[PDB]
Amino acid sequence: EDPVTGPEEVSGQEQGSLTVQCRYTSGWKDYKKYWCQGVPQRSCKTLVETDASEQLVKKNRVSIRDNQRDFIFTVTMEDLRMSDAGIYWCGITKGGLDPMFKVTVNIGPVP
Amino acid sequence: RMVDLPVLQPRLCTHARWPAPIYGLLVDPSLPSNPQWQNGRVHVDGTLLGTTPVSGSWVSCFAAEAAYEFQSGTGEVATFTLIEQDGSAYVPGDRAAPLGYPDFSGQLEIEVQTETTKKLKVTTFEMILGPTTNVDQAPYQGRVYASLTAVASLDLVDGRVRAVPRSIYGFQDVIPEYNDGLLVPLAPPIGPFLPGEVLLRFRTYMRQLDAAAEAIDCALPQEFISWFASNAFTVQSDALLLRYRNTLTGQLLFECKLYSEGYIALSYSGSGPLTFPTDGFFEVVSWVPRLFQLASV
Amino acid sequence: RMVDLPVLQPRLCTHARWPAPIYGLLVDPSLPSNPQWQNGRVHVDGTLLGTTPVSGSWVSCFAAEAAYEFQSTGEVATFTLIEQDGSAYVPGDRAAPLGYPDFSGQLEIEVQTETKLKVTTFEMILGPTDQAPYQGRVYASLTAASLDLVDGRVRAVPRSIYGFQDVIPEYNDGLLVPLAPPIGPFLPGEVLLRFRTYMRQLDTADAAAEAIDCALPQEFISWFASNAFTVQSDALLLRYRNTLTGQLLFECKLYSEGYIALSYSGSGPLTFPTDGFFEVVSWVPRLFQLASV
Ligand code: NA
Ligand code: NA
Ligand code: NA
Ligand code: NA
Ligand code: NA
Ligand code: NA
Repeated sequence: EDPVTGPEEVSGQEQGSLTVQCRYTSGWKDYKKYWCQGVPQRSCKTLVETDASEQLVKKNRVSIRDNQRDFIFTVTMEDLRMSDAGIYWCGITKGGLDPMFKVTVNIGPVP
Repeated sequence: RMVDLPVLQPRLCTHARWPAPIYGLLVDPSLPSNPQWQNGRVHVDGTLLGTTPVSGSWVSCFAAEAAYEFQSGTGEVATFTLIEQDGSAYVPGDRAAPLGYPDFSGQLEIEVQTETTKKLKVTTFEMILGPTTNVDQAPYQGRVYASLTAVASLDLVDGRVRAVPRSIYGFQDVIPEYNDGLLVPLAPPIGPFLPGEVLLRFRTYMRQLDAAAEAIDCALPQEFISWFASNAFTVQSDALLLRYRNTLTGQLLFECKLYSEGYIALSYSGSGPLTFPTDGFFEVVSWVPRLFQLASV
Repeated sequence: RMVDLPVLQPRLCTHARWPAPIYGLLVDPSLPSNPQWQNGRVHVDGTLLGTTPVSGSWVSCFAAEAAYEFQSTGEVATFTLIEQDGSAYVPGDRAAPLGYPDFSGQLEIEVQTETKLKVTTFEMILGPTDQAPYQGRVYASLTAASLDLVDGRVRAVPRSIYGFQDVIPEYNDGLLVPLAPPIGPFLPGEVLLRFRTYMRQLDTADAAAEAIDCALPQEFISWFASNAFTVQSDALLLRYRNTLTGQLLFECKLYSEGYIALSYSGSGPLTFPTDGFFEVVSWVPRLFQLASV
C-alpha cells in the first residue's frame, strides 16, 4: 500500500478549475506537501508547497491546503489553459526519495 | 623535456565526459563559451582538475556501498554510500564528487551487478543527476539515491557496486546537484579566451531516451589527460601553439592555442558550427604568450 | 629515447579486454599459460597486434549497420560490421574489427534503437557454438511481437555475459582467421603477469569467478603506440615498486612482444598490491633469470 495516492487522470477546461485530492498515510502528517510539474520525475518543478501546517499556500494559479485530520492535501489549479496539460505529481518532502504519485492532467476547450 | 602530444587521431581517442568514442571535432560559437565541465579537466603540467580521473573507464561512472530496500509506490530503492572507483574511501575535499562522477544533468540510467538471497544479474536503476532534484543528491557528501519501478521486492543483497551509465533522459549540459543544493568546490569555467577565440570541442553522442543525436563535448581526449598526468611537463608560458595536421600527408588543417589550463582555442568568427576532420593529429610547435594571435579559420 | 613507463598505478588504469577498471594484479600457474587474446596486444615498439584498439572505449564493443527482423524466435538483428570510427571494415590481417570481443559465451549487448529512441538489449552468441565477424557479419536476437525497429547504424556495448569462456570466439564460422600469436614464449619457471578485472556474468554466483585478465593496461598500450620506442633486446627488466616508499616488490621481464613474465613456482594464484608502479631498468636477454616471487 502506497504512501501517497490520488487521481491517475484528471480533466479540466479553459478558464475552469480542477481539484486534486492527494491522500497520504498518517505517518506523513507533519511533512511538507507539494505539487510538482513535469518530467524527469525526480527533477520536476515544484509549483507550490506547504510549510507542514494546514495553512493554505497559493502561488500563481495553484493552491494547496493540507488537511492533517483526514490526511489529505488538496491541490487546486485555477484559470486553466491548454499549456497546463501534462504530467504532475502529488509530493511529500523527505530525505532522499520522496513519496510521489503521478497525476496526468488533460485540458480541453469549453464546448 | 619539452611538451609534446601523442600523434593519436581524435577519431581513435576516448571521450572524457561520456564513455564513448570521439566522433567529432568542431567549434560552435552558439554554445556556451565558458562551460564548467568537471571531467576532462587537466593542466598541461599534469595536475588533474575537478573530478577528472586518469582512466577513461571511470568517466561518468561511480562506485558505492549499496543498501537496498523495497518501497511500494517507488519500487526497489538503493542508498549509495559513495567510494572512489578503485575501492578507496571517498573523502569530501576540494572536488565536487568522487573522480569520474557525472558532471551533467538529467535522469541517468545506471547498471550495477546485483544478487539475491532467493546467480548474479545486472540491474538497471534510475538515478536523477540534476540540475535540481527532490532526492537530496549529495555526491560531494558521498550520498546518492536511485530507484527502479517494480511491483515487488527484488530481494537484493547489500554490497559494493560499480555503476556504469546506460542512457540519459532529459540531458542538460549543466553541472548536477553535487551537494543537496549547497555550493561545492568546482574547477573554474573553461577560459578565458581572447577576442575572436572559441573553444575547440571533442564531441561524442550519448545514448538517450528522449530522434536527433545527443551531443556532448569535452576539452581534451582522455588520452591527452593521461598523457599530461604521466609526463608532468614543465610549463614555460601561458599557452602552446599547436598545429592540427593530416596523419598520412602532414597537410596543415588549422593552428590553435593549448592554454596551460587545459583547453584549446581557435580563432573563428563564424556564426554557426564548423566541424573538422577527425583523422588528423596535433603537434606542439612552441610556447606562446596569452596574447598570441592565431590565424583565423 | 630509452623505453620508459608511466608511473601510473594498476588500480588507476583501464583494462584492455573488458571495459572496466583494473582491480587485480597476479600470477596464476593454474590458468592457461599461453592465452591467445586478440585485444590488449601491442609490441614495445608500438605496433598494435590482433584486434587491439587504441581507445579503451572500443574494447569488447562493435559498430554496425543494423537490419532488424521478426520471426515468430523473436526479434532478430543482422549486424553488418563497420570499424567503430565509422570507416568501412575490410577483411584483412586481423580476426575482426578493432575491439571486437576476443572471448566466448553469450554476450548481452546494448544498442540505440528507434521504433522514439530507446536502448535495447540483444543476445549475441560469440561461439564457437554461424557468426562471422571476420566477414563483417554477426547476428543477435531478442525474445519477443515485432518491435517495429528502424534500421540504421548502431554502437553495441557489453552489458553482461552468459557462459563465459576465455577462448577466442567464432570469428569465421569455425574457419581460421589471422590471429595475433599466443602469448609467449616463457622461460622455465616464468609465468604471465595478469592485469585483472571482473566482468558481469549471469551464470556465476561468486563475484570472484568473474575474472578476466589482460597482458597490459590500456594506458601502456597507448603509451607504446604513441612513443614508438626502439626495441633493443628480447625483454626489458622492470621493477614494481611501492608508490609511497619506493620499496621493491618484485622484478619482472617485459618481453618486447608485449607481455610481462615473473619467476614463480607456486601452485596457486599469488596476488600483488595494485598501488605500485612499474619502472624500466634496462634491456635484458631472453635467458635473463628473474628472482623468484
Ligand atoms: Na502541510
Ligand atoms: Na563530476
Ligand atoms: Na545543478
Ligand atoms: Na527528498
Ligand atoms: Na545488416
Ligand atoms: Na577480437
